[PDB]
Amino acid sequence: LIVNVINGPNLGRLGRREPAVYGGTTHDELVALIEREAAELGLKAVVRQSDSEAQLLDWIHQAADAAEPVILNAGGLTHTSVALRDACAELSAPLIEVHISNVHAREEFRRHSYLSPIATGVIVGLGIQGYLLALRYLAEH
Amino acid sequence: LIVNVINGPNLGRLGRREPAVYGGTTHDELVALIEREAAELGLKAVVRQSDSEAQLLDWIHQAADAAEPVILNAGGLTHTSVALRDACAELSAPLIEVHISNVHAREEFRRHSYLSPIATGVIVGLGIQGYLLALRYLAEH
Amino acid sequence: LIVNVINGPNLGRLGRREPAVYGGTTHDELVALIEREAAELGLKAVVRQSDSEAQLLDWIHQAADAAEPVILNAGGLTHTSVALRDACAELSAPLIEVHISNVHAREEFRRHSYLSPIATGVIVGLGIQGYLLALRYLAEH
Amino acid sequence: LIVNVINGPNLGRLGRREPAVYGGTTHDELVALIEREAAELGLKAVVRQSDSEAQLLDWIHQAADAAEPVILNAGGLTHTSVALRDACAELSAPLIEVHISNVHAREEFRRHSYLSPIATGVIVGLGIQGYLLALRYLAEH
Amino acid sequence: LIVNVINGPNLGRLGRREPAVYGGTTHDELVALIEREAAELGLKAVVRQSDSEAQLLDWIHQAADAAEPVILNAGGLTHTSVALRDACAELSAPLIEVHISNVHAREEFRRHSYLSPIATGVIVGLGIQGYLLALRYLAEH
Amino acid sequence: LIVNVINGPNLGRLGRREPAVYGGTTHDELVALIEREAAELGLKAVVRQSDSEAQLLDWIHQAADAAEPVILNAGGLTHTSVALRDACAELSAPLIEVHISNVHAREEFRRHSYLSPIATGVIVGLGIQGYLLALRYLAEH
Amino acid sequence: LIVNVINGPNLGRLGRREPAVYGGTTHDELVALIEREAAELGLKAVVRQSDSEAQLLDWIHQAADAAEPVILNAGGLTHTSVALRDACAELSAPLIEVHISNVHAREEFRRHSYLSPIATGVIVGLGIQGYLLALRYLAEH
Amino acid sequence: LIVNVINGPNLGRLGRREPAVYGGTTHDELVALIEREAAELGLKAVVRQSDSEAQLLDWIHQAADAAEPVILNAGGLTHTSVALRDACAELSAPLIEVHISNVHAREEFRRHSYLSPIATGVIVGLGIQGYLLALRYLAEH
Amino acid sequence: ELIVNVINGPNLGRLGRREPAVYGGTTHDELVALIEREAAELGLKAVVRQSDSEAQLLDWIHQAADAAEPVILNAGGLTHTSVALRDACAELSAPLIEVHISNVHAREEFRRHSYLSPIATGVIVGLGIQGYLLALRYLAEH
Amino acid sequence: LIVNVINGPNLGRLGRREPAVYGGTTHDELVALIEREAAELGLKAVVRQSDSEAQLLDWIHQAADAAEPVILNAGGLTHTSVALRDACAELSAPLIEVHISNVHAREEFRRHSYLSPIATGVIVGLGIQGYLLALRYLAEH
Amino acid sequence: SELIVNVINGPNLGRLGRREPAVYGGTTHDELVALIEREAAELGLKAVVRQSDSEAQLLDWIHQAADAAEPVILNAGGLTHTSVALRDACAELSAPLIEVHISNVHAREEFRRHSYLSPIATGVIVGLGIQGYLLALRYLAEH
Amino acid sequence: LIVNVINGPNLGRLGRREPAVYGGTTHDELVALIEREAAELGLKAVVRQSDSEAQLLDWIHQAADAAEPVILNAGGLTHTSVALRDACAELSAPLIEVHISNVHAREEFRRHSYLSPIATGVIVGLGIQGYLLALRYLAEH
Ligand SMILES: O=C(CCC1=C[C@@](O)(C(=O)O)C[C@@H](O)C1=O)Nc1ccccc1
Ligand SMILES: O=C(CCC1=C[C@@](O)(C(=O)O)C[C@@H](O)C1=O)Nc1ccccc1
Ligand SMILES: O=C(CCC1=C[C@@](O)(C(=O)O)C[C@@H](O)C1=O)Nc1ccccc1
Ligand SMILES: O=C(CCC1=C[C@@](O)(C(=O)O)C[C@@H](O)C1=O)Nc1ccccc1
Ligand SMILES: O=C(CCC1=C[C@@](O)(C(=O)O)C[C@@H](O)C1=O)Nc1ccccc1
Ligand SMILES: O=C(CCC1=C[C@@](O)(C(=O)O)C[C@@H](O)C1=O)Nc1ccccc1
Ligand SMILES: O=C(CCC1=C[C@@](O)(C(=O)O)C[C@@H](O)C1=O)Nc1ccccc1
Ligand SMILES: O=C(CCC1=C[C@@](O)(C(=O)O)C[C@@H](O)C1=O)Nc1ccccc1
Ligand SMILES: O=C(CCC1=C[C@@](O)(C(=O)O)C[C@@H](O)C1=O)Nc1ccccc1
Ligand SMILES: O=C(CCC1=C[C@@](O)(C(=O)O)C[C@@H](O)C1=O)Nc1ccccc1
Ligand SMILES: O=C(CCC1=C[C@@](O)(C(=O)O)C[C@@H](O)C1=O)Nc1ccccc1
Ligand SMILES: O=C(CCC1=C[C@@](O)(C(=O)O)C[C@@H](O)C1=O)Nc1ccccc1
Repeated sequence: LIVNVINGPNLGRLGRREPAVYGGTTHDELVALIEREAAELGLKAVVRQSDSEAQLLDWIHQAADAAEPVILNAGGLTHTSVALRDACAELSAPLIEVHISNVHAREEFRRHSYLSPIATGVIVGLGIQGYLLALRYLAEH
Repeated sequence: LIVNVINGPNLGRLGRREPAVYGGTTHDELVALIEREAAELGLKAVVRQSDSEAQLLDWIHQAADAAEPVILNAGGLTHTSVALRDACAELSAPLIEVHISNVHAREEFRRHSYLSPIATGVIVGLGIQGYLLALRYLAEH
Repeated sequence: LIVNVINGPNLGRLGRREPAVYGGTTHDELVALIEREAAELGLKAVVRQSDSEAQLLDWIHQAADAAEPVILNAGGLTHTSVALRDACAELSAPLIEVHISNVHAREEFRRHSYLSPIATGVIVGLGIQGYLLALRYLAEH
Repeated sequence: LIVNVINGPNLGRLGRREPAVYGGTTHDELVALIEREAAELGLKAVVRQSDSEAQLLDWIHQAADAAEPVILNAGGLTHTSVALRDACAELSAPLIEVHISNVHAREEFRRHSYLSPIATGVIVGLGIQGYLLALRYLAEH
Repeated sequence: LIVNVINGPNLGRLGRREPAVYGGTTHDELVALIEREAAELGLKAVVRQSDSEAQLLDWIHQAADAAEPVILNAGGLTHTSVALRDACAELSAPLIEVHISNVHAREEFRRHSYLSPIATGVIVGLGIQGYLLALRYLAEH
Repeated sequence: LIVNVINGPNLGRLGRREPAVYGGTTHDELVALIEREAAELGLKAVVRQSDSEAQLLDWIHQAADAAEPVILNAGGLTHTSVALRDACAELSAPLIEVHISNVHAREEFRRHSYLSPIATGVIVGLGIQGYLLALRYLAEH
Repeated sequence: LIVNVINGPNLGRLGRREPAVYGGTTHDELVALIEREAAELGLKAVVRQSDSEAQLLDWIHQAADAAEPVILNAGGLTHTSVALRDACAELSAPLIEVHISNVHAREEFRRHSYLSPIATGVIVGLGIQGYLLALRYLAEH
Repeated sequence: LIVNVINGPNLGRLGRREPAVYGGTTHDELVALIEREAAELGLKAVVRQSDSEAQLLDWIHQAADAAEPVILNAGGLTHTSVALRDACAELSAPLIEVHISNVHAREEFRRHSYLSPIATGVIVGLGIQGYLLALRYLAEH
Repeated sequence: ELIVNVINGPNLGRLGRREPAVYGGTTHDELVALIEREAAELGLKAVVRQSDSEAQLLDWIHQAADAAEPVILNAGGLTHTSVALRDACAELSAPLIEVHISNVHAREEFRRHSYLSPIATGVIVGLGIQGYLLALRYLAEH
Repeated sequence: LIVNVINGPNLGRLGRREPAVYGGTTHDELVALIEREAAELGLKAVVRQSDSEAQLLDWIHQAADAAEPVILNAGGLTHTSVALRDACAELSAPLIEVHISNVHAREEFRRHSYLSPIATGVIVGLGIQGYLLALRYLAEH
Repeated sequence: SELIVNVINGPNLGRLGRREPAVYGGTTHDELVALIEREAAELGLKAVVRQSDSEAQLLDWIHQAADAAEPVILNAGGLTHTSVALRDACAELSAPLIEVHISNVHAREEFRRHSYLSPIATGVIVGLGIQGYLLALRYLAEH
Repeated sequence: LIVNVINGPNLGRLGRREPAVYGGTTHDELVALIEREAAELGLKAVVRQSDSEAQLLDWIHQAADAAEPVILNAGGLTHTSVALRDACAELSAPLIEVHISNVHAREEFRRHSYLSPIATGVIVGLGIQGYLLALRYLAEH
């Protein structure tokens, strides 16, 4: 029972870098927390990260083809990519948009998401735990 | 830990009314779902609903005086009330903003919240499960 | 067949106060006129005024729960209250928004209404006669 | 005791065309309904329609010179024509602006009217009955 | 030198109607004043007025073909007509845009002209004398 | 298949005037080109041009009643006329909006069209060949 | 003689809460200070506070009936309440708007007041002292 | 009749500099042209120029105390100076605003003037002849 | 000559088999064949390429600039977002035709601004897959 | 303590000019009212006025070097001068911004001030007494 | 021939270094004059450094640079965001015009992010402190 | 001290292409100038260009890990990429944004940069010398 967790640009540097903004949990550690949560919930999680929009697009395409759910933290592309929104709008299974930081407590431009209108829902500002909460929503359909 | 769940105007009519927009769970069923989850999590939850902004402020003021966290669905007041923002800004414990519907998939005016900048985080679009995921975040502190 | 006529804040002071803006008809006179008109049309009118948004909401919920039509002059809340729009949006019977003054010949902020998009129709600037015309529309459906 | 009902562009196609938006009553049927109501009220109704802004302006100039009340559904020109607004501004008798459809539940651009600020009042969204309610107002004023 | 003076919608009613706004001089009186001033300057003035945009465009098309200058008071069309701008932009002889009233001392929407950017110049607010002053400019070159 | 090609204000002057902006083809030459291409395609084209909005609306009403497609270059009316949009919105056959010039390489105001949202599609900047391409689209339905 | 000082929502928590933003003076201490100052000026101060818009409207109605001056710190309602502005607009005696904090040094949204254009004057950012200065104004008229 | 012609910053360098924007006529030449024109009209013209806003305000103050008309080319201050507008608003004799260039055919910012709303009228884009047309207007009143 | 490059941007490799209600039922392969058939009618050669990679798109645009060949471009979502793509297209000396399969003016407001239109020779919107074939015929004649 | 009261352009004309807008007190009389009120408070007031922005800046620099507070009515520069704002931001002692008129009951452009965000506070609409109230604030520090 | 370059500083810059030294540095206007004169000597230029709080004085300096056909390095301080008159005087310059801001005007209030001068300037240097003037001088010395 | 000079999309085509916009110096020639100049300064420059946003992010991540300064000409990404801004914001060493062209003398959209607010400084419009000037800044910190 497969859920894709997909992280966009720069997020490979979590924890190690920008800890005051995005937390101390590294990308490897987050993969381990997601896999733990997934197991408890009876799901298989697949965690991917890329700085390449083309790569991200390809993973979304695969998830639309497999009709699998997607938890997506698109990084800066959240606020800028129509191409990413159009790939995501193809998904039939739920799409949960996640932001680690509270985008509403930062610069104004971070308060607009291209993904939110086509997502099932959005979790913002709850740190790493956002991913884990999103998983639990998907376990409940 | 004591967690205050507070619902704003009209939300007493959940499930019985507007089920296409806000779900089929009644307010009474919500309260019991929340108590069930709080028990599992080892928290105590107190859920309250009012159509009166003054009553909402009073509950916020009490959570402020007790340093207790708040999970708040302010209903229409999310987009309109600076008084409620200012009450909420005094809270020292976490404040989680919850919207049952995906306010990003509705009218443009719903895409702006006065609470998000001062909230710890926001959960939108995940139905009644939003309140349960918020509790789970507060349990992990 | 019952029609609810609901007046929002300050409108208890009609006639006696601000006559150059909202006319020289008092709220007591307006109730008697409306009852008179309702009698001739074979309707029953229940006319209620409050300065409290919560009380205005409760009256709207009652019309919703009764599937009775509403003629609403929300006063200042017309331009500010999403909570009120949301309660009115749940009405299954007609809603006619009424403004005594011509809100388009005043400050630009009075030219936007949260109610209009969700109302059946709107009558503006015809004085107290707007309520009587709204009745007659309801009498024919 | 003579009232001019002026319909702007495309409105000769009412009923037989675009029923879902502007209703199933044809322009002929509308003229007949207006004349019947005028008879009931003790008024004479002169109902004219034109696709030409120049012809509409001439009819407005004529009502200005005759000191006759006007009920105007200007159609598209409502949102676009300063010239029509300036012609209306010299009317000494009342001007009632009428829209069949609820212009506030349609494209954002329909929510601005060059006419409303200079009108005695405005009726929107009440269908064809809006002309009949405008007539009744004029009969009582 | 043949100079065309062209007046747009409603200006056939100058002097008689709206004199607090556009002065007390009538359109027949204006023609006379312009003709007299033209004789003094050694020009011939042709003065026309129409409420019909198509008619105004035909007059502009004729001045374009004859390479004759235009003094234009487009009335409300100043703020609204791209088609009139496009016809005026063809003129090879000078175009002088004239407003009797001071459009900057009125509604905000009067402060934008589609004609000013393509005109040789603009005269506003100087009453009927604007036309006479434009004529003298055109005599000088 | 009958196809109506409708040109709006000023476009009677194609080619002999403003050749740098709208090309060297005259209106008479355009009709001939269009007729010869419709002949090759197995279609009959009726080409009409008018500076009068009322006249344009009449031809659009006719195409609606006849269920015939329209290729429309509305000229300046593109950017200004809601009445023209509303008449076009009733067409049941395809509507193709054509602009000879590239309206996106010119003033900011030419970048918005009231017609594009209700057209089947739009061709901009391809010169007179744009009418002939529109014709080929209609030949393939 | 009587001056009405009215404090809006959350201001009962002055002093003991948010001392960095609104000062260390409690609402009880403020009442005492105003009452003493007023008495030294030969005035009698009545100091009110409520979290309920409706109660605030009721106090302003009574000050309008009594033709007494009002010093009003509306809190969050300053930026949001048209109903309050409308009640305040009928006051015949002076209306002084007071803000303890400098609203122009905080979020952009606090730089707009619905009250300031209908107030006699406004004092901002002078702390608790603003209410005492407002009293001294009223003592001079 | 004494008329003051006042030129603002940089205009001492007219004619010699920026001749492609503001013409070839020098400030010395412009003074002699204005003096010759004024003799012809039976007026006295006093022509002054300064780069100093304080000095232009002092001249406007003198024309206010003396109730003398002003022809003002404020140059860049037209778009920026509220202090200059406020001095000019005090003038009881006419105020004619002049721009040598067509400010509507240049950058967007030159299309708003602080002076135009408090001016008697405005003349734009007719080069130096603007000052002469304004003199002639004042000779007539 | 008359070699023309048809370039499709992101997600457009999934034409026809996916989102048929918004972009039509013609597949990318089918579209390549239709354009080739049309190209043979017109006496020109069409090269059709597609990529989800902005850098790849830019490379194809550079190659067209260097070869002074015209381009028919459907940039997909990048139409609305990429200044880099606009700047590469602005170097083109031969014509550039912007094509959208859907009618972008009947959709979300953000789709009604293109960064490419001001620098394109022209734009065809809303005419389905036939927009590419119409752009080819324009190019065959100028 | 030395307090500096600084008046900006045109305020040397107070009283004698524009009486209905800025009151009937002359600048000479304002200076004596201030000096007297300062004595009473045991302060020394220095009151100065200039139409020259460079002069106001010099006075502000001098207060910065002396660590003296300033009461500033900048007149038109309030809404326009970033240089004045930056000079004022250098002040370590309090800065009180004063407007005689209620700038929020006038043109929209006067509702924005460059000074308010850097001033300690602001007093608007209380006439000449606003300076006296500012002085009293400064007496209490 | 020793090329003359005019360095013109607008309002409040005579108080450089009074505050906010993290935004504007701790170097004073007179110390700046000396650093610029020295760098200019090294480059073979002659720097004329002038400062005024009077817009009319700044226009008069710009008028002289226009008549002399001399390059200008301009830090107009607050008038950058407000003065059309200053822009229109600068538009008349035939030699290069380099706009300099000591602070990073894009890291501060939004109203600082618009300059009336940048469109008419040869180019603009921002956020590089006082070194911005010296870099402007070096650009002028090369081209 | 190693300095990274990173050029974004299409800049590999400098000099040979678009010379009227970005100069006659090729990218190879620019690499030449920079390496030399850096050596003169006692620095070592590593100059890289790519059309791939993911490749540019990788080079930024490397400079962030190495604590090395960055001279960045992002090309069109300057106006569009929040992902690039976020990668840059992590740099601890100085970041200098360079534009060869004067972006303020072009289209309005080029006047906004996502990089400038997080950069140390920005050099624009100085052609290729802007890179050399930036190196000289970094030689000094
Ligand atoms: O660049 C980023 C992530 C950017 C980013 C993330 C968010 O989605 C979020 O809160 O998760 C909000 C959104 O506005 C945003 O752009 N991270 C990074 C950069 C360098 C080093 C370490 C981490
Ligand atoms: O009025 C409301 C809720 C209003 C509301 C809720 C949200 O916070 C949310 O999605 O939870 C979104 C927000 O924009 C909003 O205004 N509910 C109701 C009304 C009538 C009958 C039954 C229920
Ligand atoms: O405050 C009000 C009504 C306010 C009000 C009414 C309108 O709906 C309308 O035209 O009916 C327009 C709307 O913009 C508005 O806010 N009335 C009042 C106040 C004091 C004393 C006496 C009467
Ligand atoms: O074109 C129109 C009416 C247009 C119209 C009318 C309104 O005033 C109204 O609600 O009555 C709202 C206003 O926004 C508008 O433009 N009707 C039509 C068109 C084709 C066929 C049949 C009928
Ligand atoms: O309708 C009009 C003139 C309209 C008009 C004129 C102006 O060009 C000008 O000031 O000359 C300003 C412009 O904003 C405007 O719209 N006049 C009219 C109407 C009824 C009766 C008598 C006269
Ligand atoms: O006035 C016009 C056409 C104007 C026009 C046409 C467009 O639809 C187009 O590109 O076809 C774009 C649109 O913005 C516009 O308004 N032509 C003309 C005027 C005078 C003399 C000769 C010809
Ligand atoms: O909520 C408020 C006051 C709010 C408020 C006050 C102001 O009028 C002012 O400066 O006096 C400015 C205005 O923008 C604002 O909204 N106070 C509070 C909240 C929680 C705990 C303790 C005190
Ligand atoms: O600086 C200016 C004139 C400024 C100016 C003039 C206008 O009022 C007008 O057209 O008369 C339009 C207005 O927008 C503007 O700012 N002139 C100058 C500058 C340098 C050398 C020689 C002459
Ligand atoms: O993502 C896209 C194309 C996106 C796109 C194309 C358009 O240029 C156009 O109408 O051709 C309009 C434009 O606004 C847009 O972004 N297609 C896709 C996505 C998933 C599966 C199958 C196809
Ligand atoms: O020009 C002015 C003052 C202008 C002015 C004053 C205010 O600071 C204030 O209310 O005190 C509000 C602010 O908006 C403004 O511009 N006065 C004047 C002019 C001519 C003759 C006599 C007096
Ligand atoms: O007034 C100023 C500098 C003004 C200023 C400087 C900038 O040009 C720059 O970064 O160089 C950016 C620009 O936004 C700005 O206004 N300084 C000051 C004021 C008072 C006391 C001491 C120093
Ligand atoms: O595409 C670009 C650079 C684009 C670009 C550069 C700038 O940063 C700058 O001024 O250096 C300004 C910025 O607005 C921008 O987008 N160059 C190119 C394109 C094709 C062929 C040859 C060269």
